[PDB]
Amino acid sequence: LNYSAAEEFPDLSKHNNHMAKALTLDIYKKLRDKETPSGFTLDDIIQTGVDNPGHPFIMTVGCVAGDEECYEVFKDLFDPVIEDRHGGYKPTDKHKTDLNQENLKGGDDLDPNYVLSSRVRTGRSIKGIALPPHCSRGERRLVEKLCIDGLATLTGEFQGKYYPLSSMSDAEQQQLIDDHFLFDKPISPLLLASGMARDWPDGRGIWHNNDKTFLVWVNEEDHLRVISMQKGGNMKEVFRRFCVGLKKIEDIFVKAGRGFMWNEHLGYVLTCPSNLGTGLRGGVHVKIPHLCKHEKFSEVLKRTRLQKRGTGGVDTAAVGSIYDISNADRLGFSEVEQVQMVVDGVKLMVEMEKRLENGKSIDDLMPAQK
Amino acid sequence: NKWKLNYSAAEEFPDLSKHNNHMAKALTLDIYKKLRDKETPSGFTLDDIIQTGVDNPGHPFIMTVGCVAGDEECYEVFKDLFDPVIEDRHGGYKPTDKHKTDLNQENLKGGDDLDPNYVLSSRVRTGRSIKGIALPPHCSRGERRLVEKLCIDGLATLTGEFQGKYYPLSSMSDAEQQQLIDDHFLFDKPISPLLLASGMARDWPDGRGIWHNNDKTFLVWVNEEDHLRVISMQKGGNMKEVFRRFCVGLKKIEDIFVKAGRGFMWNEHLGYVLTCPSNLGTGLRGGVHVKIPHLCKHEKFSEVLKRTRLQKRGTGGVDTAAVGSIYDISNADRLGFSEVEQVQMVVDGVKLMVEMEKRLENGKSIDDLMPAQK
Ligand SMILES: Nc1ncnc2c1ncn2[C@@H]1O[C@H](COP(=O)(O)OP(=O)(O)O)[C@@H](O)[C@H]1O
Ligand SMILES: Nc1ncnc2c1ncn2[C@@H]1O[C@H](COP(=O)(O)OP(=O)(O)O)[C@@H](O)[C@H]1O
Ligand SMILES: CN(CC(=O)O)C(N)N
Ligand SMILES: [Mg+2]
Ligand SMILES: [Mg+2]
Repeated sequence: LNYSAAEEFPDLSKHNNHMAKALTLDIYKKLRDKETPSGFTLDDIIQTGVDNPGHPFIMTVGCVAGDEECYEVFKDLFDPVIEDRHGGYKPTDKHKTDLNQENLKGGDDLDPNYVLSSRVRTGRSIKGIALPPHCSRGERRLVEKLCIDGLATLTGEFQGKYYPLSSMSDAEQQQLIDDHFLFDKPISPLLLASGMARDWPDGRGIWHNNDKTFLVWVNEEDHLRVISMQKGGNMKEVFRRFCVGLKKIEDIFVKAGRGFMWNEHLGYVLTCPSNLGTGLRGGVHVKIPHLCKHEKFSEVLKRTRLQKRGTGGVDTAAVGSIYDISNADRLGFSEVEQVQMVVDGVKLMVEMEKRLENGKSIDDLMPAQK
Repeated sequence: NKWKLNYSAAEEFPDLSKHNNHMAKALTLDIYKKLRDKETPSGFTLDDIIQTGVDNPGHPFIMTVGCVAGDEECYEVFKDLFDPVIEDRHGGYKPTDKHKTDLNQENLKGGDDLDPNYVLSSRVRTGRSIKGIALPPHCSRGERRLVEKLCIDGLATLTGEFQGKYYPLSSMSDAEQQQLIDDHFLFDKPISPLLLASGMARDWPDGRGIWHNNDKTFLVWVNEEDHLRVISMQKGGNMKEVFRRFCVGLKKIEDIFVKAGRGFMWNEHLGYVLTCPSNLGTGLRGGVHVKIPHLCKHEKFSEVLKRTRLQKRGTGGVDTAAVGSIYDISNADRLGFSEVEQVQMVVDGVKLMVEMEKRLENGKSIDDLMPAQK
């Protein structure tokens, strides 16, 4: 620290990123000497943002949390970043958590002729343990054990087994990856620069019930990545299992003195500020050859508050007209609200694909902006 | 460290069961237990040191060290780990041994003859660290910028054959950068698994750059794997001319920094201190790009390499494969010999490999040419 704040201030002149848009010399001056209980610092928080400039078109977050205290100790940086990334979400705003699956209306009849799969995923962090960008091998192992012992008490349809990555051949791994069940080794320079790939494979693995309809990714982007999924369109069932399983897992952890990080302002606390509130991304793999090329496709996603992406075959990668359409919201909307927008929006897109196949217009179906 | 202290040495001890790297061969639980709570004046810890070796269990083309130093004192404070690592990687260099420099080109015998039909290029490089500034795996942006400043000012005073300009990576277009890379002058994109896992890629390209003369025969990499990497190179096999330019420019550089009150990290035992333990001592890696279609496929290629103490790398550097049968052959050990003795080894070994390729072209035996393990 024999160097001034200005001498140590990152060169962000060519950066396109939330962290870069928020950070100023004053904030750096005031916070560069602070640290969280686990020793995480502002430099640690912004490192990924300094290394990954991102692109003008897409705006990346550019910063991560190394532990729970980061969001309070470095609020001068996270607050404006969160506000900007989350659409105006203010430090005083509160986030509503709703995991009551009975509040969802319909969603069990999505067209199986267009909707090949349905999936609802979220992330969780364990109180008292540093997050992936900063967690020690010991901490990571602690989380792993907690899941192993905790999940081993799940019964019935939630009866399952844990497979540490170290127990799977590179071949078995690829198969699990190809079938959309398992996460691969991080490659994203955004991820790698945060330090979350450390000691990789150690402490990582996957737990899943026998039917592989309920899964828990262990120590990948976050402490826990809980997933519920099936082929088809009953999203209702998917969410149902999601909520029931989630609650079973929370009850066990809470009982073990290790609960999930949460607060009334950010909801569930996770590594990346973009995934705060709910750690939820509910979506379907759907075939929309006509719609994906319709001039209005971009406007419908915006109005339905949905997002698109790519994983082409429910098996195969980058083929066909099979898209991954999911909710865009994270914080400010409740789990039920997000999955409800997925159900409604996906149902409308299907209704649109069909019209487009018949060469008819879709102006008739254009939703209103949500 | 106070936070990890909440966990036992065993809970934090890395699983190196499937690892190959010098760090893994040496690191024991006892050593981890005793050093896990230490730190250097700049804040570097045992975990920081070994991180690259825990992340990188192997390497596609060579045997790696698997640890790095974040500052000068790492080698002393974490002696228990670096000492056997150093003895393993450099053959048998003992912690009680002392390093000796020789920069005097005159002591180099021959080497101005390399069969130009086989040796496409000759190069001699070394690294230097600046006293009082943390090493790349751990340096702050302010520290990195101070190194760049010292280099710009310091190197700007060279003249004539060494007159040069400094080009910061940020002043270079992506195309200019890749040209410099394709031409083997500039360090590659930050892609080396070591550079990445050790934290040496932080804030890239901020503070990085290359300085060189108009002829591009004498260059200095600024802030890459080390503060400075001083290079001398040219197409062809006149290994002696390369080394002369090497010693002369380097000696000049060292005097300029000394005069500016900036000296380089040096100790009686490890010689020149650099990031990777493999680069300590002379920090010199002298070699050539040679075309050995036959020998490289011969079942005794690896053995010839070991007996001669030479290391093979790809045509585009340690992180690449050999292309068009063109291998980067250089001295593999840097502690235990001087720059003259090491450069003499590449010279002798390469001539012998040429002679070896000639045998094989004629379908001859090379068994008689296999020298005793030096
Ligand atoms: N609706 C879905 N149905 C089946 N598999 C899916 C679905 N959505 C995502 N996946 C799979 O999950 C894996 C991770 O995809 P990715 O976009 O990173 O997802 P996430 O961020 O939600 O974890 C991939 O194998 C992907 O194909
Ligand atoms: N003998 C040589 N002649 C020309 N270029 C070389 C030679 N040896 C190595 N290089 C080049 O130097 C660059 C750095 O390669 P690397 O293995 O990382 O070396 P170093 O040990 O100097 O860091 C590469 O572009 C490589 O092709
Ligand atoms: C390839 N290296 C040696 C090693 O990894 O052992 C470098 N760059 N220090
Ligand atoms: Mg993912
Ligand atoms: Mg190199």
